[PDB]
Amino acid sequence: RMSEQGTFALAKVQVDSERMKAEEIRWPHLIGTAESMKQDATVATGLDMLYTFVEKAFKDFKVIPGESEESKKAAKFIEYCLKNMEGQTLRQFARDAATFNEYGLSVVEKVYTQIAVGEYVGKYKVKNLAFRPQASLSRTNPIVYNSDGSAIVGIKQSLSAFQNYVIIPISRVMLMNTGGSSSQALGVSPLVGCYRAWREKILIENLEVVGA
Amino acid sequence: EIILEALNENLLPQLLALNDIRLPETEMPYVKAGEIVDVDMEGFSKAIQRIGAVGYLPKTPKVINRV
Amino acid sequence: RMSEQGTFALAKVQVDSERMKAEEIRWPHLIGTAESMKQDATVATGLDMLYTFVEKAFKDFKVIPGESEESKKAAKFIEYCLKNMEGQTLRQFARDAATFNEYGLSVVEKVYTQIAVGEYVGKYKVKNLAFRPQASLSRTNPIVYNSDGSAIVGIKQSLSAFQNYVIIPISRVMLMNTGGSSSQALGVSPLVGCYRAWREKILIENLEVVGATKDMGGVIELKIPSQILNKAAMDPSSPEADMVRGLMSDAANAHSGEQSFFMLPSDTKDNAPQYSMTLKGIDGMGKQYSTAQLISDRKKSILDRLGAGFINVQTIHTQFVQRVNEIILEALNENLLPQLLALNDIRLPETEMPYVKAGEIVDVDMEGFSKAIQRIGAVGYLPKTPKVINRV
Amino acid sequence: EYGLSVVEKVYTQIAVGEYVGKYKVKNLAFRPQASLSRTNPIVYNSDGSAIVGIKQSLSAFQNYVIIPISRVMLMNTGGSSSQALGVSPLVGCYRAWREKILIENLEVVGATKDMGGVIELKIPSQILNKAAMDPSSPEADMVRGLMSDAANAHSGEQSFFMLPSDTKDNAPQYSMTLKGIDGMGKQYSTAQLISDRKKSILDRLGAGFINVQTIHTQFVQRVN
Amino acid sequence: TKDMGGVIELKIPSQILNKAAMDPSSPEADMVRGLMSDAANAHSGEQSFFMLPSDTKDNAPQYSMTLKGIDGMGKQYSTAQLISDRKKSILDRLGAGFINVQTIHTQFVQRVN
Amino acid sequence: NSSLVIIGGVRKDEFFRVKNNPNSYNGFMEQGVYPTPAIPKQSAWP
Amino acid sequence: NSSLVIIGGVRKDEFFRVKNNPNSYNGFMEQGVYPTPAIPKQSAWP
Amino acid sequence: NSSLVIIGGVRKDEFFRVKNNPNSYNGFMEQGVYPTPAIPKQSAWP
Repeated sequence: RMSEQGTFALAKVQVDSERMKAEEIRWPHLIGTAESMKQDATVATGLDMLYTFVEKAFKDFKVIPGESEESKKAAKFIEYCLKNMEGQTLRQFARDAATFNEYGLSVVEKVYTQIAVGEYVGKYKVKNLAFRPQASLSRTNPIVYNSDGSAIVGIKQSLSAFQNYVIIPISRVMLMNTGGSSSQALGVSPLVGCYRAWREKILIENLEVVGA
Repeated sequence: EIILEALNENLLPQLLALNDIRLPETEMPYVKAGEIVDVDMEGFSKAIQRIGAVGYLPKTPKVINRV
Repeated sequence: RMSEQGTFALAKVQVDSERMKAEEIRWPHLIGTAESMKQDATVATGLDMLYTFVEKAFKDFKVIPGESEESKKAAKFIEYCLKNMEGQTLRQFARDAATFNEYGLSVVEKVYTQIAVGEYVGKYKVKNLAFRPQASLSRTNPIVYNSDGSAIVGIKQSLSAFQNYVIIPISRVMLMNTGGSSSQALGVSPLVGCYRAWREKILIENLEVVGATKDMGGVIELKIPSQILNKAAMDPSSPEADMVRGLMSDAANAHSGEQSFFMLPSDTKDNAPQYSMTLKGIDGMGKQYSTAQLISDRKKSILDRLGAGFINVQTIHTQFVQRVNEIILEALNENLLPQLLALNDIRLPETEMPYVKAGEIVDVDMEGFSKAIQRIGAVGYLPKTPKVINRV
Repeated sequence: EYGLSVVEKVYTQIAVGEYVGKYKVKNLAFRPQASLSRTNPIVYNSDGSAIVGIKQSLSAFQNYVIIPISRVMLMNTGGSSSQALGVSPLVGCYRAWREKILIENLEVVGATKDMGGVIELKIPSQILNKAAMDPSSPEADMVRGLMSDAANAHSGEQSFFMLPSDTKDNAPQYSMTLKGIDGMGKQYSTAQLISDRKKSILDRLGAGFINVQTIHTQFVQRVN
Repeated sequence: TKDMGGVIELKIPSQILNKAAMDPSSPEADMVRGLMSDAANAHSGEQSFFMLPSDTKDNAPQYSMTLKGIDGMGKQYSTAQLISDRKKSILDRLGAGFINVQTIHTQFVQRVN
Repeated sequence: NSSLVIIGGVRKDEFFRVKNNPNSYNGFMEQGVYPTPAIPKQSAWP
Repeated sequence: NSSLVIIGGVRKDEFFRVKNNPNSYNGFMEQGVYPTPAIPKQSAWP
Repeated sequence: NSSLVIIGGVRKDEFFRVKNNPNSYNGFMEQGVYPTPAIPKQSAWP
């Protein structure tokens, strides 16, 4: 019939997966272990080459319209909006979005603004695809669910990011993740798996220097 | 592809809704990313001839602008 | 005659198969042993490459209609329903469905909803192909049978999955499994077989690290008469104590450089000298087993079960991906489409049922294809249709 | 896998459809080899001439009989028409599989037990005996220090050894040497033993090319 | 299976061994029982070492620990190539000797047909 | 003079007594850098 | 005459005594040219 | 008879005392032809 008879179990699939990891690569720590990796000259190089082609792909982008006359007008307006963000370009967005290869996760917030003077006066552009760094997110619960572990209601950002030296609704956020199924909100970073090999690789290099 | 799914399915439908552009499913425009491998001048030039010498290549400005 | 005279024996074929497994890979444990595998950098890599092409195939999917005019209308409605799930895409479904390569099993529940406003107002879409994670299922009996072991009545989900920090009828569930016959409800995970090799592979790598750290060849050894050592221990403010403390720091810093040398007294009391300095070495023969090639054999042993063994250097890997695609398509073509058309009372003959065709996993060769069209075209065996034209 | 396969044909009538009134096939019901009779699976005539049916165990009808031959589709391989229980392709492989396994076990234990270069220490028994009977004596403290220091003796920036140089006889009182095999090591090179047995197993299935129209493609056609 | 190269051998004065056999509740008995279990578990790891008394009674020491090895030369016949010759010897009679690497195998099948 | 020569691993009684000892530490426990669930923490078989 | 022969790493009681000692310095602490957060500073496992 | 055998580099107390000694000269100070700022001039870590 027309009725769900189960749950995605987002809140359980996570809690099993945090136990089955070495403790240096659980959520509140992985943010530090990523940046304490990278300074390996083989780990940096792998990430740099990946971003090289991602930026290239999203540089000469195109919008493909439909057949009707209405779609062609819509395609032109879409191209204008995507190429006229105030202080942002898709290359910068692409290289911010692709950070889920380091942390399994990426958060972008959509902000819309009205046009004052231009070709499409009265319409709404997108002001900025505001990137929210993974490091500035909540270290305790980053992602908040229903009373059950069925769906996601929003994403929490730490209060310490509003200082110089809150929950954002899900409808305003674009989530990207990799390495896991649809039931893993915190995706599996490609550095999970590598970690044990990186620990050994480093130790051996240290022995060579002192040995010589 | 992961980035394009978010861009095509989360931003574009909402962006058109704000400016009340409501279209059927078959008329939704979509964004296509660029090509990551450069085109081979030797391969492409001789591919056009082989198709062109038979007449299977349409005469449109789209084909002309590719040079 | 028209009467069955036997049973599939689902409830027995399982109970023999759970005994004939090492106990770390029986149902309630395999869920943990899978996620405690994967963190091996050869096991993750094999699974990641498999999902790479599965997602590619189910991205540019197509629905092939029949000949009659009725089928063409049905095919268009099917394409709309499969491309308009609220919050779901076939790529996400394909990468959730393909999890039976890790656990032998996959459960998806079909939920239908009515349309409020749209092109097909009044009809029924599919809201979500809700994935039920294997970890959230019942750890005791996941699958429930008849009073006999003949057929399946449903699948049980644990009550602990409805909390934050029940039996689902079989007619609502799409089951996919691999590695076993039709009589094995809990399919054989491809990691069964690999397991013994993975246990060995790990142990050997551990021995290499400790072995390289403990190979103290060429270490410095010093011999001093015990009169000096004993005097220092009982007279901390004696000249012997000062020299002993100097040795403990000088010897630690003894590297090779521009001023490295040694100067020792040459006194002699017996056949052996009083003071000496030698660099140790293994008095005999070293290790023989060459643990390097042990690991390489076990790595190729693991990757072969996933068809990704070529990284140790139409193919085997491409043929392996097609197996996973066909299993998913059978569930999609034969369990969802007939039911979806029944709800919107679209009843067609067998020859007029549309079907979904997955995409191609290998990219087309521009050089090969272009010269293939000419050879067919130059003779006139290629029809003049927009289908051929749109291929460019 | 088992030389044998049993499928039962069940027919049903059509209620509504294109061919109403005709008979389909409901299911080609697979009978697992494990659920069959363990004593006599296949029953013959009073003579050993032909087959009358196939027996299924009574324990398969429980949760935790003879089926006539006319209803059953039998497939078998590896034998002539006179071998009802066909020869499984794993027959032949079996002896090679038994050896292949045993050798792999020896490699793991052999690599673990190759204590080459292990540290050995020699101390006069006067100190060892005094510590055992006087737990609160200076000898006891030094012995307890050695048991922990020697365990942690790795190679690093400050590794060295300092021992007394006393001598009582032709041999010294204190010494430290790294052991090694006094002679010759193993000779059989168990690596190539396993490779020969692996190719021995895969050849029976036609899949021996992974050790590097074909043999594998022709083998699949037989099953089809 | 029988190539016990590098096996561990221990030498202990027979006074301790004999005392343990006749006095099960003596300190010698406890140490002997400890050796029988410790030596079995003697693998290579992060804490493997040996500590023995250094007493001496004659030209040979009282306590010692050495790893055995073949005192001479090992086997010579290289049984591996013996088997390969015999396998090609068997398959040649069936025309299927090419697996050891119009043909011979195809011509052989025509005879049976 | 009854137990001069001792050979280990040639008796089932002696093999299982060492194997089942809860305090025993053998070669199959090499945890390496940091502990992993792929390596047993007890000598006796399950 | 009870503790003549000592073999290390063959007892769980002795292995953990050295491992859990806060003053122990083992081979996994090789910092190299300058310290890095990829190498432990304590012997005991977390 | 308390300090007959000395093994270096197996204690944190002994390692840091040598490492933090301002007069110590170790292998990581090999200046070579002429001094360069790529090589430390002090034994202790920053």
